[PDB]
Amino acid sequence: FASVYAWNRKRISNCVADYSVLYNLAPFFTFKCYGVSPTKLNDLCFTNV
Amino acid sequence: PVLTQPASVSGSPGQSITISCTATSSDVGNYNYVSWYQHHPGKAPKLMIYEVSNRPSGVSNRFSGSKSGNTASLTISGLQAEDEADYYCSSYTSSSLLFGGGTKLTVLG
Amino acid sequence: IRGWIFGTTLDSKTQSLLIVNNATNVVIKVCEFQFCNDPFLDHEFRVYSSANNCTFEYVSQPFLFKNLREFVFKNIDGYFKIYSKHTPIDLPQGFSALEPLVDLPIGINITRFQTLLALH
Amino acid sequence: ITLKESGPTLVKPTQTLTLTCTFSGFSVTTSGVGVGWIRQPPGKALEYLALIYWDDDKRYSTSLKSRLTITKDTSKNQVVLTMTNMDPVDTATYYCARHTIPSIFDYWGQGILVTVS
Amino acid sequence: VSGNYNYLYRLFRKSNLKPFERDISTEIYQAGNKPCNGVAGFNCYFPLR
Ligand SMILES: *[C@@H]1O[C@H](CO)[C@@H](O)[C@H](O)[C@H]1NC(C)=O
Ligand SMILES: *[C@@H]1O[C@H](CO)[C@@H](O)[C@H](O)[C@H]1NC(C)=O
Ligand SMILES: *[C@@H]1O[C@H](CO)[C@@H](O)[C@H](O)[C@H]1NC(C)=O
Repeated sequence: FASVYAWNRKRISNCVADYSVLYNLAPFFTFKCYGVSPTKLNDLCFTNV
Repeated sequence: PVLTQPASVSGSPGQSITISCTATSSDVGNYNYVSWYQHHPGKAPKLMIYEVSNRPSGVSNRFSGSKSGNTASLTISGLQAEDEADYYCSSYTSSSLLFGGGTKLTVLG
Repeated sequence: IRGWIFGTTLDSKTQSLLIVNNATNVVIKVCEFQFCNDPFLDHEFRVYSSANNCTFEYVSQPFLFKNLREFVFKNIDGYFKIYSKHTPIDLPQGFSALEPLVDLPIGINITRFQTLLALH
Repeated sequence: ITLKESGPTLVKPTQTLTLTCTFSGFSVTTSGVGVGWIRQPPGKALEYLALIYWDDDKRYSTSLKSRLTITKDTSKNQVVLTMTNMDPVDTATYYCARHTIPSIFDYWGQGILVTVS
Repeated sequence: VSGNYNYLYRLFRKSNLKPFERDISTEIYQAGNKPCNGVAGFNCYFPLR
């Protein structure tokens, strides 16, 4: 992972946004969503991610 | 997160005096609730203008104001010798309300 | 028989509709009722032990050879509609139409119901 | 629509200052109306201290949040502000004023001068 | 001044409401396949915000 002063970024496109895959990363500490419900993530489709 | 004002203003009676107050932060948001007070030594502060340009009752029509961007201005028309007071601005921020530094008005003659 | 309970889980988790008749007026309440294990009246009553939040409340004229009574309970868009007919008397063969009685603006989810009997 | 202030004018260092504001002509139990406190140390601009609303919601200046406590008694039309650990530098005139949204403070009282020594 | 928090709205629900339906329940919402039993951890939310 990159340092915070020089954070990295990757463009996501042309894929299926399955968010259950990344729910096996940790016991979980911080998980917050803005403008979108945690329940509608596996539903909505975005132009630029 | 500080309201900035001029230290003082001056002019002759009958002339127009402008007292400015400018925000130095985005914390003010809409900056649509700007109040102005007239403070005479030994007396309680009086509200002259509220919500940017409105007058309270008991206030002379010589006092008015307006906003441009994130800066507000108080206009004192027909300056009187009785207008010598410390003028203050006040507005809301994200977790508090602020008062300005205070501008000292002097009437020349 | 002298009333009905309408609701879902029929406990103090959701709102329930309680309709109980009387010798005088009928009392209708919608509250988060905690209903009795086996609701009945005793002539006082043992229908519910407690209730939390109440919204709708209504009191008016009673809904009630042997007598025969017919009711239709319909629930559309939050409005609980009751139709009824009373005649002198399994079921008789013949034709008789029921007519509107009350229309209750509740906004309640009903999936199950139970009757209320008076014991003596 | 008036507000009067009373309390100690001389406080010793590290002690607690208690000021009581008594108001009349209006109620503080009405929506949109509260009562707050402001102070003005010599040569300085007005400083916000504390504000209590009609529903007993209590808000404080971020720099004095740990030092101020504000309470009210709606049966006597009184509001009380207490400030702990008074510093020698905490010399100012304190003011009680009515709080509203479209206009921040109005109907300011004459104020009480408090000196720490 | 610091935010009015006395007004609540529902963000999490099992399904959608019918016309003029009212639901006052504050039962904790389970977003996953495990009984959180009121413990607001991962996939367990308080309905109102
Ligand atoms: C009917 O029940 C109500 C209580 O819900 C009571 O106040 C009323 O007096 C009763 N009427 C008769 C005729 O018993
Ligand atoms: C009624 O509902 C409100 C809001 O959820 C709740 O605070 C109150 O405690 C409930 N009443 C009872 C008796 O539980
Ligand atoms: C009542 O709520 C349950 C969920 O507990 C739902 O399955 C049912 O369809 C609802 N019924 C009505 C009429 O809304």
